[PDB]
Amino acid sequence: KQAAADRRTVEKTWKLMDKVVRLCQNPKLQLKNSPPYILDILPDTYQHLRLILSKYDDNQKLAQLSENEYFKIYIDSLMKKSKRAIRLFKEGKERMYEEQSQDRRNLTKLSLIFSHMLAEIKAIFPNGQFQGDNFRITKADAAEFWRKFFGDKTIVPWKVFRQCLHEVHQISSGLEAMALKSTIDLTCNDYISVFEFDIFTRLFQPWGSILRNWNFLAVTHPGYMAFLTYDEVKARLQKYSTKPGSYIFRLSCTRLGQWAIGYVTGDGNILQTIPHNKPLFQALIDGSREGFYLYPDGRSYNPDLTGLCEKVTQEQYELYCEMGSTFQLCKICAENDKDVKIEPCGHLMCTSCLTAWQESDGQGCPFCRCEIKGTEPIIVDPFD
Ligand SMILES: C[C@H](c1cnn(C)c1)n1cc(C(F)(F)F)cc(-c2cccc([C@]3(c4nncn4C)C[C@@H](C)C3)c2)c1=O
Ligand code: NA
Ligand SMILES: [Zn+2]
Ligand SMILES: [Zn+2]
Repeated sequence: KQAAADRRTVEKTWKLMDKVVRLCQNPKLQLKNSPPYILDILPDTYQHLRLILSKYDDNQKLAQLSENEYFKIYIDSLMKKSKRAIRLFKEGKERMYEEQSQDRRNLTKLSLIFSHMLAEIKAIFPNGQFQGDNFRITKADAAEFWRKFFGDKTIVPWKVFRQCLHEVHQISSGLEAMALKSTIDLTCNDYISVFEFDIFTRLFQPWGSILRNWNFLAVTHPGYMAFLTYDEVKARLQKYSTKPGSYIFRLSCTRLGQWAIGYVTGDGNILQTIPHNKPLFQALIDGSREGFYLYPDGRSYNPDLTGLCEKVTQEQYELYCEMGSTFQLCKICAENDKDVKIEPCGHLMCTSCLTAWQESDGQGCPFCRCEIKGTEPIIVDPFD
């Protein structure tokens, strides 16, 4: 339950973003001017919020804006993420100045979130005006699914989204659902907006086999680099410059919904291409046949992707989840947050799953089977 996004609440988020910008302006951070660049994103987020307030220019327009379901979630999420970034610097202390620390890794996770939030608000409020009900999902087959299960909703909880997705494309496990949440819930707010749904379905189209496409292109493909920057992708392929056909593919934080495929040419150069509005596996199979994409990340083995034209381990889902912000979510159900701690082992889950386990005569802890000596209610943050 979020509070009304009135002017006072929007202004609180500006002040919090201003503290995050100042913390990030510290030269001891040695912060790269490379995407997602939080020092450009936060001022741009403030300017978009100003543009929205300029369109809802009277008390009755402001009232309509304050109770808009998506806007309430957006303002509440912006506030929480800004507060989280402030907390990260506070606890991180000197670890924020070490480029390889978990604290700095968490700042990168927040910078990605702020970038995705900015792209989302610009798509949902283009030119400051709410167009969530008139938002056009790019792929028609994906759009039909959204309309079937969610009607004209601009945003739905992850819990509801995942249950409805499972009706069409089966999710085989709790770790698979956790990996999928970190892929679709780009804003890390436990909701799926029509914009996040559009991004996911563009990236892993065609809809008819979307989870198979995602599992094989992102979860287990050696060429997949997530939002790794262009400079890092070029530097990574530089070690394979004498092996033409070595290639990697990445998601672009400035061009959400598009892939960029970097590759080594016959003359040792590293070039890139942005495939059109088509399946990434199609561009990869075509490129394999024409001799352009042969060695994913320089590896001799290029996975056969032709199966997608007409098996993932729990360990593979676990490693994929590291980059996400899902540590606070119960691993058994992947739909409720962890709210109970088992003693003495210390494992965490939601009470609903612990109750189901206890009522099944499950021996000890569901994870380690150690005797449950007691429990304690707890609240978990993704960075614990
Ligand atoms: C590599 C790239 C990057 C960005 N800047 N730099 C220098 C490197 N990166 C780095 C981080 C981290 F942890 F903060 F470092 C987190 C992500 C990241 C965060 C959330 C979701 C994901 C996806 C993902 N891809 N593989 C696993 N996940 C979970 C891609 C999305 C659709 C789901 C990636 C990421 O992409
Ligand atoms: Na989200
Ligand atoms: Zn649970
Ligand atoms: Zn345990």
